[PDB]
Order: sequence, then structure tokens, then C-alpha cells
Amino acid sequence: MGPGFDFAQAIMKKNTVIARTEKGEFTMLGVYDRVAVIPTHASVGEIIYINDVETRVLDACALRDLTDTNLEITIVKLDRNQKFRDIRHFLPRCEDDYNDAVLSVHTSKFPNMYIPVGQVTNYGFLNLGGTPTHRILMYNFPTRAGQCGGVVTTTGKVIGIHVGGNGAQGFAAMLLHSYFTD
Repeated sequence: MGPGFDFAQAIMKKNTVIARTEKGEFTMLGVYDRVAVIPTHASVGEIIYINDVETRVLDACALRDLTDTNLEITIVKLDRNQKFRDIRHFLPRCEDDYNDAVLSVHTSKFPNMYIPVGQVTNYGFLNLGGTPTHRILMYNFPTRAGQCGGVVTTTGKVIGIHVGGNGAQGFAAMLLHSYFTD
């Protein structure tokens, strides 16, 4: 409808796949080469389904900060025959607040879904399903089951992936450029 949705659509059309684990179906953001991200509570194993095709996982790393606190981001390298468009230049370098964000989801339950969530706060610490978690972004939108792994964007930046909500607020794990240096 506007330039926020235009940026979000450009990311969804080229840089997302549908990932299925034993824990459900998730929006999965491809970042560069065969490297993608998913919420850690997806419990990625040796094998994952990518757009309903059996795919070997070459590597999976559940990120934690230097105090050994959960960040809720798992970085997966997929045994796929094709690379993602490199979008690392759209990742923020530092923790920050944002205006006018969009949350975009693409699954069997929620195809081509886009939500204008508005203002995004650097919330920081969250007890997420009982797990102390850092680098959480918060938006005042009543997000629901089916949205985990959804991409949070502003115009020109990919800032996070949706990992939970409390019925009134939604919560994303930050994406930082430093997670994806090679």
C-alpha cells in the first residue's frame, strides 16, 4: 500500500522459504549463500523440510550473548542447490528503536500476510516461555500462533524475526550484521 510494504514484499518474494520442523511450520528468512535464520524454539534437527522438500542441515547454531543468555535466533546452513540473494547490507549494525515497521509472514496457514505494527521499542530482557532472553524488540500488536519467524522490516532495513507475544504485544529477536560475517 506504501513504501514500507514495498520493501517488505521485495524481501518476502526473494528471501523467504517455508520451513517445517517437528515443532511446526515457520517463515524462514534467507540471509546469504545457503544461510538462513529461524526461531530457536523451532528445534532444528539434522533434517528440515524447505517448501515441502527434505533438506539436510549442514550446520545449526542457537545464538547466545556473551553472558550466555538465549537470543532465540538459530542460524541454519541448508544443503540446498541454490543461494539466497545476499541481504546482509540491510541488517542493522547496533541495537536500536524503529518507527513504522511491518511484520510479514508466509506459511500454508498465512500466505502473503503483511501487518503494519507501528513503533518498535528496544525492549531488551524478556522471559520468553520461561527462558530469559535478550535483544528483544517489542511492538503493540496482538500477534498470534502462526507468525513465528515472520520478518520485521522498516524501509531499507531487516531488523528482526517474530518469536512470541502475550496477546497485546508482539516480540522479535534482533538481527545484527555481526551475526553473519564470514
